[PDB]
Amino acid sequence: WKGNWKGPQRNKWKWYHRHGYWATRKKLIDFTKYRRYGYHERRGLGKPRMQFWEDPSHHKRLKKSIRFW
Amino acid sequence: NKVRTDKKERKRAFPQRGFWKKQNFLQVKNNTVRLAFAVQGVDLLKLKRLRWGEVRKGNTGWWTDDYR
Amino acid sequence: RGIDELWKGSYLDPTIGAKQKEANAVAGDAWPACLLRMK
Amino acid sequence: AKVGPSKGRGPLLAKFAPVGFKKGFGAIGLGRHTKKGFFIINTMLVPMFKVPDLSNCKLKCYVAPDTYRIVQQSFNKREL
Amino acid sequence: WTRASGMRNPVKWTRDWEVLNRKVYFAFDEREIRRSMLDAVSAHRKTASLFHRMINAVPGVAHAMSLPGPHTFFLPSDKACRDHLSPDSLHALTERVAFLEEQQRQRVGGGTAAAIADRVAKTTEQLRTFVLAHLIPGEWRMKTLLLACGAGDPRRNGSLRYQDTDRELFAPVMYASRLGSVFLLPPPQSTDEPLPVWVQASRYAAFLPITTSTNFPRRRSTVGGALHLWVGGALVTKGDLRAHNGVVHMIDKPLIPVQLLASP
Amino acid sequence: IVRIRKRYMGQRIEAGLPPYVWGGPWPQWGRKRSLFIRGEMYRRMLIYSF
Amino acid sequence: TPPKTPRNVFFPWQVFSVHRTGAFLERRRVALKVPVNLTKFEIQSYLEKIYGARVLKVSTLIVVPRRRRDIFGPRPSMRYYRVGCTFKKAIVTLEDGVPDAVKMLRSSIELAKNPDITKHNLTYSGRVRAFKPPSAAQRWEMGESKYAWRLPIPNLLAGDEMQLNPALRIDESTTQMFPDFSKPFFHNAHFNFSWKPEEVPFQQTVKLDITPWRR
Amino acid sequence: DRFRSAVHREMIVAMTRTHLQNLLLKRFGTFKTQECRILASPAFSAVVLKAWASAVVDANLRLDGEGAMRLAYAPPPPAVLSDPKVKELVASDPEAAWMLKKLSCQSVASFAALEEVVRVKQKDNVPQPHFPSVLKMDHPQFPYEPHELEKMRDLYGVLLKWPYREQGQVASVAARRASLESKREERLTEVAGQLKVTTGCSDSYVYAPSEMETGLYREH
Amino acid sequence: GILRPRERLLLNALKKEADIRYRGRRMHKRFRSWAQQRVRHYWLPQKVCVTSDPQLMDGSYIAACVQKAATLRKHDLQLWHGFSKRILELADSLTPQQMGYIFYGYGKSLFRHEELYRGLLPFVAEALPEFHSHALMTVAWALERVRVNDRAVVAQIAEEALAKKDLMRPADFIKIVNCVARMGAAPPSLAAALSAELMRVLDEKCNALLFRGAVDHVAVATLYSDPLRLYLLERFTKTAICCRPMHYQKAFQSAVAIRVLHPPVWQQLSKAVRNFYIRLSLRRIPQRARRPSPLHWDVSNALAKLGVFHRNTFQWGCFWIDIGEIDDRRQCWFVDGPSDFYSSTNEYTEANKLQHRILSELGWNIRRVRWNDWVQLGTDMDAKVEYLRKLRERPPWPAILTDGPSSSRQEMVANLRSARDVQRALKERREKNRQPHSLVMNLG
RNA sequence: UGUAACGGUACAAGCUGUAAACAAAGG
RNA sequence: UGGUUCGAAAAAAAAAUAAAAAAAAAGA
RNA sequence: AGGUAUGCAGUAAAA
RNA sequence: AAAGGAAAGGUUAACCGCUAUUUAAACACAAAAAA
Repeated sequence: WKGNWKGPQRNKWKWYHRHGYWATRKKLIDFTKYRRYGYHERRGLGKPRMQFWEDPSHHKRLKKSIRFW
Repeated sequence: NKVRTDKKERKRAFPQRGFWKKQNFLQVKNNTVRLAFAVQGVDLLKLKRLRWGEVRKGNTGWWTDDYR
Repeated sequence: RGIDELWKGSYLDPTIGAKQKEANAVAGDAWPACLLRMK
Repeated sequence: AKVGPSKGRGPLLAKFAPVGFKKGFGAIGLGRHTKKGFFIINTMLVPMFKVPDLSNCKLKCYVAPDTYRIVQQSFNKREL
Repeated sequence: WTRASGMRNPVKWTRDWEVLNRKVYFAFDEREIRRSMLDAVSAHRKTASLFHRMINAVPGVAHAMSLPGPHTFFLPSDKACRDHLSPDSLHALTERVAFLEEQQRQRVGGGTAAAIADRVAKTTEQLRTFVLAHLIPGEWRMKTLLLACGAGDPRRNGSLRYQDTDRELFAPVMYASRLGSVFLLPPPQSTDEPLPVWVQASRYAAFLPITTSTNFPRRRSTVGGALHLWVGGALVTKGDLRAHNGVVHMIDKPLIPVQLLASP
Repeated sequence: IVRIRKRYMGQRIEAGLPPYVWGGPWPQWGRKRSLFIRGEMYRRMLIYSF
Repeated sequence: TPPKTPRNVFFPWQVFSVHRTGAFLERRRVALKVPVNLTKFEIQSYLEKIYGARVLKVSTLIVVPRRRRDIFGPRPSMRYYRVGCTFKKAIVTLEDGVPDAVKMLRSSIELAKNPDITKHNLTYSGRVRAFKPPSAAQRWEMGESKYAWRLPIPNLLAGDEMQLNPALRIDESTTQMFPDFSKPFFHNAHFNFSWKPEEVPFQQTVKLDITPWRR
Repeated sequence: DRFRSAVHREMIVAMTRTHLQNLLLKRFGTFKTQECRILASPAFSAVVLKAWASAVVDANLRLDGEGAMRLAYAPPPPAVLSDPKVKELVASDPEAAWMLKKLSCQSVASFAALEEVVRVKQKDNVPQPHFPSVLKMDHPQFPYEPHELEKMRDLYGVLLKWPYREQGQVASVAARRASLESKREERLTEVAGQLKVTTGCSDSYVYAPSEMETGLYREH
Repeated sequence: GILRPRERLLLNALKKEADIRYRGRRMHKRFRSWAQQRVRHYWLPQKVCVTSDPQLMDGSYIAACVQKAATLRKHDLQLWHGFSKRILELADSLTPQQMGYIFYGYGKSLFRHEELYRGLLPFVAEALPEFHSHALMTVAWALERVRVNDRAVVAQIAEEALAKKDLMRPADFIKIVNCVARMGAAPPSLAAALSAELMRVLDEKCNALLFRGAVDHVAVATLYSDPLRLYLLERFTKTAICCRPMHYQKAFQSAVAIRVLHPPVWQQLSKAVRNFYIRLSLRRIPQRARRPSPLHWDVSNALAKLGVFHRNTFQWGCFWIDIGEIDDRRQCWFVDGPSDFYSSTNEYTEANKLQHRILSELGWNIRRVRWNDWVQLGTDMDAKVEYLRKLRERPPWPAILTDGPSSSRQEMVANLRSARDVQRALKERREKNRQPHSLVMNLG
C-alpha cells in the first residue's frame, strides 16, 4: 500500500444512519425475510390455544384490540 | 476481549519462545497495595506466605523460632 | 436516623448475632384478601 | 455485524455512542432548556409522595399463624 | 462524528511553543480591523460627544479623517474638555458647533445674510484647525510609544521597574518584623510643533511586591496599569482603539494649538 | 552516569540532608523559550479572566 | 421502560436496596440500587418521607451489566447474556455515618479485597493514576488561609485544645534540613507555595542565545 | 486598667503564647530536635508557655517580629519557675524538667548583648547545614571531549563507578566554565536560611486588619 | 477553497487566540451551574395590569399588582405612592392573604414608606386569628427589612405563630423567630416558648436546607436558650456541606458571640464541635464589596484634616470596622446612618448593639458618630473638626450601647432632606475644586 | 393483528408486566 | 469539563428516547 | 471568528 | 493578490413589547413622590 494503510471504517454514526432500523425501513428490499435486529413482516402465530386443563380466567389472547382506559 | 469476538486467538496458533512478565509494573502495583494495607497495621505479604495452619503474630518466623 | 431501617435486624445488620438474625427472619402468612377487605 | 445490536450489544445507549447522542431512561421532566445552554428547574413538577403517619401502627407485614384457625372456626360456626 | 467542543475541542492544535509564539505575533500585531477611526469615535460618541459633533459638523474634517493614510488620533473626552477648558471657551465651542449643525439643518430644510457666510467660514476654519490638531501622521500604537519613551530598556527603565512602598503602613499584619526620556512625534496635521511623549510610574506600581514574587537586586491619577503614558501634557486613558487606517488613543486633556490659545 | 547521580541524590533525600545541588555549569539541552512563551500565555489567560 | 412517576403517587412501587460495593465509600455515604428512571429529587424525597433520613447529597450512575459469552461448560452454547439487571446506583451522602461492614464488602479468601481498609489509597479499577480535584480547603474561596493561624480570633478559640502553628505538623521522616539560602538548593524542600521568598538572594535570568553564528 | 475584660486578656495572652512558642521553636530549629518536640508537646504549651506568656504580658514586653527573639533567649521568669503547676509537670515529666533546665542554663541574663546571644547559640548546639565536597566536585558532561569519551570507553569498568573529581580535572566542565567566564567578561559562615518571624503580640499586630478580603497572595 | 498564505496564517492565529481566550474566560467559574432553579409557586393565576386606575382596584387586584411590580422591579415612585393611597383607602377590606402579598411587595422592593405600614398594622393585629403562615412570615419579614419596628405587633405575630404551630410552615416559623430576634420584641417568656417550639421544628420537620436558615447570630446571642444553642451549633457541623458563604459567616459570628459572652455554653459544647469552629475561623469566607458611604467619607475627611491617621472599611475577625486608627490601633469609629436605627427613632438595632458589645469586650475603644447630629453641622469643616476633636478628648463608649433621644417621623424626614442637600453641595464643590479651568482660547 | 426492548420469575428457546402466577369467603 | 439546548441546519429522523403523557383554574 | 450564569421577543454598530 | 467570518449570543446604543422575568434568599446603606 501507499503510506499509511486505510481500510473499511467502523463508524457508528454512518452505520446507524445508513443501515439502522429506520434506514432499513426506507430501503427497497424483501421485507418478508426474517431479520433478527430489524423490521420484518414474517408474522407469528400469536398466543397458542389453551390446553384443556388450564384456567380460562387466566388464559390471555388479546392486547391492543381490547385496550380500555 | 472477554466475549471472545476478537481475532486474538489467531496468533496463539503459532509457537513463541516466551513472553514479557511486566514485573516492574506489577511489583509497583503490588507494593502500592502493600503500603495501603501496612499503613493500617496489616502484613499482607506475611499472610500470603503463611503455611496452611501456620500462625505467626507480629513480624516473626523461622528466625524467631531459632532464637527463642 | 431512619435510613438504618434498610438493614436493621436483617442478615446485613453487623450489630446482632446469628440467632437473633434467624429469629428476626422467621415470618408468618401473607395478608389474605378476605381480611384485607375488612380494612 | 460489527456495529449495531448484533452479538449481544442490544439497543444503542449514550455510553456506547459518541458524544452528542441523546437518550435517557424514562425520567420525568422538571424544567426547560434556555437559549444559552442552561436549564431552568421548576420544583412544582417534582412528584409528591403521599406517606401516612406510620407511627403507632399496630399492623405488620405478615399475620400470626393462629389467625387462620381463629377465622376458620369463626366462619364454620356461621356456616354450620 | 462528534459533538465535543469547548474544552473538549477535537481540533488537533500544535503544541510547539515557537509556533505558538509566531501565532501570537500574527494574532496581535498583524490582526486586521474592518472598522475605521470615525467608526471607533462614533462607538465612543457618548463619552466623546463634543468631538463627534465637531467631526460630523465641520466640513472636510470627516474626509481628512477617513483617508487611507495610517493615522493616529488623540481623542479628548467631554469630561476632559469640561475640566480643562475655561467656561467661556467651552461655551464658545458648544455655540459654534451648534451653529454649524443649525446651518446644516437649514440646508436640509442683505448684509445680515452676507455676514453668515463669513461667520461660517471663520468657524469652519477654527474648528477644523482644532480637530486636526489631534491628527498625527503614521500609526503609533501604545507599546511602540512606551518602548520609544524607554520603558522596557534595561538601561533607562530605572525608577519605573523597582517601585516599592512602606509596606507595613498598608499590609501591617504581614510585616510584624517591620511594625517595630521625552520622545517626539511628528507635528499635528494643522501645526508644525512636534508632540512630546513621556512615561511615568503609576501609584499602583509600588504595591506589586506586596502580592507578587519579586526578584529585586540589592494629585495622582487613578488610571489603571503600572505605567502612565503622557502625550503633550495629557494622560492616555484608553489606548489601542485600533482601526483599518489608524489608531485612536483616548486622552484626558485637549491639545489646543498655540494659535488658538490666548496669549494674555 | 545519570543513574549514579540519581542514586546519590535520592540517598541524600532519604537521609534528610539539606536540599543542596551541584551549582556548576548546567548545559542547555533545548532550543525553545518554553518557560517565557508559556508565561505570556498565562498572562493572557489571567487578563481574559479579569 | 419503568412506568413514569405520577404527580401524586399514593402507592410507590420503587424498591431502594442497599448495594455492597467492592470500592471505597466515605463515612457519611451509602450506595443503593434504584430504578433507572428516578431523579435525584425523587430519590431524596423518597428517602426523607418514607424513612425520615436527613439526606445532604445524591449522586447517580447508570450500571449496565457487561456482555457475557457462554463458552466454558460442556456442550456450551456460545450465546450472549447479561448477569443481573440495569439499574441506577445512587450514592447518598447523609448527615450521619453508615457502618462500613454494611456499606462495603469484605473477604478473608481474597485478602486484597478489603476496601474499608485500603480506602482511597487504591483505585479499584483499571485506572492507574488517581485523579482528585483540589479540596475545599485548598481552594481560595472558603479555603484555609495559610496565615490565619497567626490571627487573634483563631487563637482565642483554640484555647488548649488545638495548636495552630503549622511548624508543629512537620513530618520529621519526610522533610529535609534547612539549607543555606546563599548556596544552590531546591525550592520544593520547604517552601510549598508558588512564589519566591525575599530572603533568597537575587537570581540570574538567562535568555537563550538562539543565533550564536550572528555574533 | 489596660484591659476591658477577662476575654480581652485571654485573647492577648493566647496571642502572646503563640508568638513565644514560634520564637522558641525557631530558636531551637523548628523541627528535628527534642527541644522542638517538647515545645510542641501539649502539656508544655498548656502550662509552661502559658505561664511564660502571662508573665510577658504582665511585664509589658509585647514585641513582634524578628525583634522578639530577645524573649526567646531571655531566661524563664521566676514566676514561671515558682508556679506550682510547673513544678508538678517538672516532677511528673522527665522531658519537661530537662527542657526547663536547659532553658534556665542557656539564656541571656541581660534580656530579663550580641556576644551573649552568640554564646547561647553555640551552647544550644542546633545542627547546622554543611555543603558536601561531593556536590562541589564535577563529573564528565555530555557531549564528552574526544579524549574523555575514548578513555572512558577503554576503562568502562573502572572509571564509571564514581566519576566525581575535583574542579579542573574534568575537561568538559572546565571548557564550559571558561567559556562562561569569557562571556561574563564580555558582558562587563554557613547558616541555615530562615523566613523572618511573622507573629506578634503588640496591639499594632493584634488589632491590624486581617486583609482576607483584599486578595493578598504572599500568604505567610 | 483555499486561502492566500498570509490570510491562512492570520486566520489560524485568530482561531488559536479565540481558543485561548475561551479557556482563560472559563477559569474562575467554579460556582457557575448550568442547572438553575427558579421559584414560581407564589405567582397568582389571575392576570392584572399594574398601571390600571387605582380607583377600580380592590384588595385582591391591588395586592396582585403590588407583588407583580415587586417581582418585575417596576420601582416607579408615582405608581407606588398611588398604590399606597389606594391601599390605605381599602385598609378595611383586605384579607390576610392580600395583606401578606402587599407586605411582600413593599418589603421586597424596599419601598420605605413608613405611613403605609403604620396604617396597615392595626388591621393586621385585629385579623391575626385568621392569618396563615405565609402572611405572618411576610409581615414580619417586610417589617424587619424596612426597619419599621412595632414590638407589640411583632410579639403578637409570634404568639399567633405559636398558637398555630401545628399549621405553620417550618421556614415561615424560622423566619418569624429571626425577625423577632432582630427587632428585639420577645420578652424572656416568649423567647423561651419560641426556642422550645423551634427545637422540635428543627429536629422533626427541617432538613439541612431548611435548618441552615435558622443559623443567625443575633438570635443565638439574644433569643435562643442554651439547649437550642447547643443543638444549633452541633447541627451546623453536620449541615455545613450544603451551606453558602452567608451561612458560614453567620455561624462564625454565632460561635464568636457564644465564646465572648457565654463561655459556659462554649465549654458545654464538645471538643469535636469546638474543633470544627476553630477550623472554620481559619477559612477565607467570601465577603461582599463594601465602600464608605457619603457620610463615612465626610467623617474620614474631617478626621484626616484633624490629623489622625486611619484606615476605612476593613475586616477584622468576623467584623467590619468603619474606621480603624493606625497610631493607636485599638481606637475605632463607627458612622451611624438612618438605617442603623429603627424608623423615626434613635434606638439602635440588635445587630449593631451585639457588634458593639462584642468588639468592646474584645478590646476595641469604640467611638460613634450620629447622622442626626452630623447633619446639623452643614458644610462647615472647622465645626466638624472641632466635633471630632471633642469626641476624641472624651472616654470611649461602654460595652453596652445605649439608645439616643426620642425623635419623630417628621424630624427624620427633615433630616433626610437636609442630608440630601448636603450631599449635593459637597459633591458639587469637590468636583469643582478638582477642575482646573485654566485653558483660555482666543477663538472669538 | 404480529413482533420486539427492558423489567419480574429457577439471572430462561417457558411464563409474564412494577398488581410482573394469581381474586373466586364484601354494603 | 462536555453533550443536551439557541445558531450553523438538516423528516440529512441513530426503534424501545425526550424541556415531548389531552394542551391552565393551577385551589396560590 | 459560534453562543456564559432573571428569560422570551426585537432594530442598528463594531478588536 | 489568488481578494478571504457576521446566524445565535454578549457589549454599546435605541426601545410606548412581555411575569415565556432575578429566591416568600441575603448583605449594605445620610434616602425617594405629592404637599
